[PDB]
Amino acid sequence: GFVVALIQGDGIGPEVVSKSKTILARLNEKFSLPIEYIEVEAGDTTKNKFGDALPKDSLRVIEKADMILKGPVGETAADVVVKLRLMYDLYANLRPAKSLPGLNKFGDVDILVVRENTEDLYKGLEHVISDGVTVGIKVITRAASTRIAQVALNQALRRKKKVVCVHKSNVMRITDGLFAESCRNVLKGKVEYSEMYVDAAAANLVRNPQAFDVIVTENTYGDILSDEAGQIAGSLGISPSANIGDRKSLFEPVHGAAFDIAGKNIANPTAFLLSVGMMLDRMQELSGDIRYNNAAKSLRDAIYSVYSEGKYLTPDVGGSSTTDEMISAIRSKIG
Amino acid sequence: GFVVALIQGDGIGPEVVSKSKTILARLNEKFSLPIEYIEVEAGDTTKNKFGDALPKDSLRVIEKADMILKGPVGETAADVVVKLRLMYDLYANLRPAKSLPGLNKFGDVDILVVRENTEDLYKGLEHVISDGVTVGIKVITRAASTRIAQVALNQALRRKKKVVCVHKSNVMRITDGLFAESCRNVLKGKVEYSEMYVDAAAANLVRNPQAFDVIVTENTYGDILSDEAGQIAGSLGISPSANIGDRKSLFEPVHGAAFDIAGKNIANPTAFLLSVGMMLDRMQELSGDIRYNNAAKSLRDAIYSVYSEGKYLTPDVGGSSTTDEMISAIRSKIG
Amino acid sequence: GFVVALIQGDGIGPEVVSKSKTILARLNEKFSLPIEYIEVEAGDTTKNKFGDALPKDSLRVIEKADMILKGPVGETAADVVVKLRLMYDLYANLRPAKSLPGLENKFGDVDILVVRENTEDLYKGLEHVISDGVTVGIKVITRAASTRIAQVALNQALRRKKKVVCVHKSNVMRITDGLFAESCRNVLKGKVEYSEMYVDAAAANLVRNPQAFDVIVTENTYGDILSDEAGQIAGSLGISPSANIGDRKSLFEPVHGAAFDIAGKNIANPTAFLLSVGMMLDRMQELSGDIRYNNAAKSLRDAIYSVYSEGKYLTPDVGGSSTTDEMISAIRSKIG
Amino acid sequence: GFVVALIQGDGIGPEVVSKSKTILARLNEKFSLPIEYIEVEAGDTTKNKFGDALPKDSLRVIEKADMILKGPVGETAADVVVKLRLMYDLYANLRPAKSLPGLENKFGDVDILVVRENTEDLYKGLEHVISDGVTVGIKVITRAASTRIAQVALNQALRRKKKVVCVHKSNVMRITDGLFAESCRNVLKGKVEYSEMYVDAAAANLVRNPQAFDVIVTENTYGDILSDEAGQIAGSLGISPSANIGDRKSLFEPVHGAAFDIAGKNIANPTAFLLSVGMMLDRMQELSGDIRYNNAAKSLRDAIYSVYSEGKYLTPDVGGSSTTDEMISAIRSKIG
Ligand SMILES: CC(C)[C@H](C(=O)O)[C@@H](O)C(=O)O
Ligand SMILES: CC(C)[C@H](C(=O)O)[C@@H](O)C(=O)O
Ligand SMILES: CC(C)[C@H](C(=O)O)[C@@H](O)C(=O)O
Ligand SMILES: CC(C)[C@H](C(=O)O)[C@@H](O)C(=O)O
Ligand SMILES: [Mg+2]
Ligand SMILES: [Mg+2]
Ligand SMILES: [Mg+2]
Ligand SMILES: [Mg+2]
Repeated sequence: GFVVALIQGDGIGPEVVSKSKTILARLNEKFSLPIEYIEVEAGDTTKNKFGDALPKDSLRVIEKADMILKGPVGETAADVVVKLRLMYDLYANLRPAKSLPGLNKFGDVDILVVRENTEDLYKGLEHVISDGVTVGIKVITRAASTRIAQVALNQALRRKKKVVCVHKSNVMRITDGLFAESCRNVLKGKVEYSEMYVDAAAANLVRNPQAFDVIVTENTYGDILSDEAGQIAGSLGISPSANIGDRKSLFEPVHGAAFDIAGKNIANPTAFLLSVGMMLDRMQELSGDIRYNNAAKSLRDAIYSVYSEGKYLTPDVGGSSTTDEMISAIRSKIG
Repeated sequence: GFVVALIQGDGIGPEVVSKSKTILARLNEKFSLPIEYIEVEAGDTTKNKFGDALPKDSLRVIEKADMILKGPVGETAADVVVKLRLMYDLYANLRPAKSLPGLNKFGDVDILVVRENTEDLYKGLEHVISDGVTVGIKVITRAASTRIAQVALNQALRRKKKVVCVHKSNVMRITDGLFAESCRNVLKGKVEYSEMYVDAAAANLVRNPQAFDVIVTENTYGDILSDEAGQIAGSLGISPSANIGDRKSLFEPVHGAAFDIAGKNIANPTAFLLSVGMMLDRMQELSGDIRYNNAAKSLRDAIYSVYSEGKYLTPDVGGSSTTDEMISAIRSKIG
Repeated sequence: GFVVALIQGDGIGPEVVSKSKTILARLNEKFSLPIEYIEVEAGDTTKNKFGDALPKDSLRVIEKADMILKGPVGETAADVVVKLRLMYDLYANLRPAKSLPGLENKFGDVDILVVRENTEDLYKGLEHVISDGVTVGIKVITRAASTRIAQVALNQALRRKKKVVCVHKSNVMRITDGLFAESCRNVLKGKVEYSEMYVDAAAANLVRNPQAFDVIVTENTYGDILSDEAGQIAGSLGISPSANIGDRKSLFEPVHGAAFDIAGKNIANPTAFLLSVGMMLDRMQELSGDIRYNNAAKSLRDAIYSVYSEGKYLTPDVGGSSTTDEMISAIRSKIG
Repeated sequence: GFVVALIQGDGIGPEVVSKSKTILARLNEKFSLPIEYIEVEAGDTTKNKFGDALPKDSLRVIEKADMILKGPVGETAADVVVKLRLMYDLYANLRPAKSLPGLENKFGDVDILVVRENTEDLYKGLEHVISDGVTVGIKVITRAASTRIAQVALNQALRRKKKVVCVHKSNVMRITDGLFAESCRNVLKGKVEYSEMYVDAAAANLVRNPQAFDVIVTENTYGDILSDEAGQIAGSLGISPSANIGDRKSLFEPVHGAAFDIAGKNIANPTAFLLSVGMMLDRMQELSGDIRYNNAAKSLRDAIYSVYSEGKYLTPDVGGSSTTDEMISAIRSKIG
């Protein structure tokens, strides 16, 4: 079985996670899933109580858990999710941007961004050098570039066998140059391979998103391209994520805390529920138990039906229903 | 009068610049413009002849000139345009993304990106630290952040008095934090002001580009957002640029060398010609002579008519005509 | 008036500081000095009792104070001294290396002043692990800082033998050390007898002929090393003061450590602390403009030299058989 | 067999190197050493004639060579020596500071070896202007490099008095200097008599009691400074050799400069160059496995010590009245 650290987060995190809990419990029962969810404290409110956004007590629980499942965190998000990615070396950030039926703005969209998740500018090596002068250290390593490119190969083998490596090695000759070279060395000759500058990737996503299968890129570039790709697919409200390392993993929506709609019962739970889908997939592949696959298919079929029918969709995906209405619709289709 | 260093560049640069020359000469004559164009050597081919992509001889001419007007450069572009931005402190990169009539994909679009053009990761402070380990120094300074925010204020005063500062200060607390703080200090209270993380900017550009007036941001973020905004407006083939410093300025398309269509007479000259339009505007504001304004209006009216009529457009903007056909159409409407 | 945070510190720190108070009081009495000494806690003992080497209340008093006067700190010395240097931009570290009369010493009488940039170089702790087994540190050299320290070197040299050597390694560090050297040049050339020396050559040349040097101006790390070398050469390391001068704040301390070995035996030599009180009084003249701090510093320094010159009431480390207390009385008697 | 790029250099470099060739030949003859010496150009004179301090042809020969044997270089010393160090990862800098018989010297007989990490710290020149008046440099400390240098310190100490001091400033540079010290610990503890000393305390303690030290292991900058200090203390700076050891390549040179002052007068002391030939022969034993390089190095070193011991044919800098040429003949006669 699995122990899952469940972090609710801030803004819409609590309402989306707590309402979605009814579906997690229904899957546990219907498919006899040996998964224990333990709620753990992290984020902006947590920082007010403990003085730390990610306190020792929470770390103690997470260290014990197998996996982390979380809603968005607010202003302290770097002290929560970035700290976790670093400390557990959750080096592969997998973000599928996939259209659901009965949405546009771009028709059929299915793009996977594979984002390097541990280096680049994300380790906080920043300093005030002098009055009004600041510096940050960007870090690119062969080790980290090679392993992310390996993840991109594995993913692309399961899709259309096509990968574009996105970087800016024309300007960043040494750092991005090493990244591209490492990617080239793992990928070229095993999949259809190409390279594209990040600025031209941003434009090409808009011009022709159906030209893209797998995108492999660095931390900050992946942050940016995954948001763009997510919106293109139709909404950040439908965009899930897996942060996968060697020993642990973390599952979460791409979207933020959305403080301006918090408490209003219109947040889309789909990104979170799809992240649960990716969690269950991995539970299957680790356990060798088909029940997690059955629960994953029930979940996804349910969401896909709700979208296909199109009566209980939140405003962000073109509907007029509440988070509650959406959750009940999905729940009744399970399972 | 003005002396203009004219750099043709690589890929489609030569054909677009040399064909456009007929319009530059026609404006000089029709409006009695005292502008001398001097052709100077820069880029990939230039590097083969001299050993330097931007040789001393070219620098000698540029130092003498008032302004630089250029086509795209290929693989050595960082040794050409980045070297020029740095050495002349051309600190404001102004990129208007504006729809022309009779294009979509997004209807009416009019967004100005104001991109800081001298620091961030663009100064090439990169090193191999150790076997397989590389580092780059990102630089953000108050001085540079303040002056770009001043340019964004001036531009926004001429438009809808609305500015969004785009950064990633949730993760880059010190560098991006200083950037945002400097922007806040110049802008807030003088224009409608807000702040947005770069990832959410990328998504919001797609979701609702008409919500944006002026975007002020750092070097790399601006590189990325200006390409996305340009495509949204309809094509990188229509996206001009001004690089403005205290003593000199440089005008150029946002797009690259486009080697795969070089020599095929289908490149869109509009981005370059619109960059000439921005050059002439500035000549007016420096000289106090209305003739440059008359030439600028003739040029823009001509291009706008060609687009509005819609018979002589290149493939990138939905037509089927050649670069030649487009140039002759614009030329005959001048002036 | 001035307020002075008086830090007793660790090891011999408390005995030296507290036994010297009677000299502080004498000076205030004889020269009508409006100085208030407020006791502030810092160091290893403070950390054990309060949980911090510099607890909140200590920082509170330090803020209000104009100057800090301290004894040695133990294992938390870096935590205390460095934080204070950076917090209050105490940019000039003044390290005199001067023989006293007539002490046994291998090199004869040496008189050298190291002027050490005290806020940048590698002391800002801008360090990280960037990868498994790879660390990096950021050395910072600025024009403003290098210019400031050279101006200080100018004033000290003019007061001495008009001779400054700028010490660096700009043959290898072309940009950082090159900016330091250039800033020293621009301040010093044409106003003093100026020269430059590579740091490795300086270390050899101090040994070879220490009598050739007057003032050395250099960076944070090079200065840490050359101060101690010059100090040992002069035979004065256990005896010599130091000053860390900032615009709004200054810190004065002996260069010697806590010497836990001899704590409690009533023999610690108070000379270094007392000369650092001498440097404090010099800085009080400058900020206040008044002559009484000068007369006081000269009285103090005269008294000290005379007890070393007569030989009858010295502690054992400088060739005597008296207690700290007996040495202090003798010094105290010669004041006013 | 070995190929040695023989660099004559500048100032006294050419006279010392070329007059020593007859000793190179003697050694090859007497001990059947398959060594080929190929003359390679580098330095100030080379730059003036060819446009580069290390021209293409020089780099071509250096590549093919197993070892570099050089005299001093002038103003281009950093351009030459540093490039070579980084290019060929000559990671161990061996700097002996040893008195010779029986030279006048202030501190008596000293025998100290500095083992200096020779490829990282601040010597990679990772420096820039980041803003008007603000420069930055990147100090790099790696586990691999620090471990390598400690292993070298182990072998040298075992050959000597089994005593190593690791010198650093980890109280201030907690991460870079902390990794260096930790790597030295992990190699050395339990195999030698190990201790650590702060770099400023080391500079003072070398002066105070140089007889206490056997081997010092430290970083690139600290080593540059302490080598020269220790060298002056021993009275051996003009006399002492150095080695820069890499896996595929090694460089041997005197520590003394070009001494343009005395070039052409037939008096330059060839001892430093000749002992660096001694260190070259030690390294040739290790790579080849054969004993003849050892017998040769001992013959050389015996010959040198004996001419210093008899006093009749020494150059003027070490208290004699002979020419370089006369000193070389005397040395040459005692070989084989
Ligand atoms: C909230 C923020 C720290 C995070 C990131 O920057 O990675 C978010 O934007 C994401 O994409 O997961
Ligand atoms: C060609 C490249 C150096 C340049 C940049 O990165 O700025 C280009 O992408 C641009 O946007 O002007
Ligand atoms: C204790 C240490 C941090 C301090 C320094 O490095 O300056 C000391 O060595 C000194 O010389 O004041
Ligand atoms: C000349 C210089 C680059 C070199 C060094 O700094 O190591 C020299 O001082 C030395 O000790 O070999
Ligand atoms: Mg994001
Ligand atoms: Mg671009
Ligand atoms: Mg010190
Ligand atoms: Mg040296």
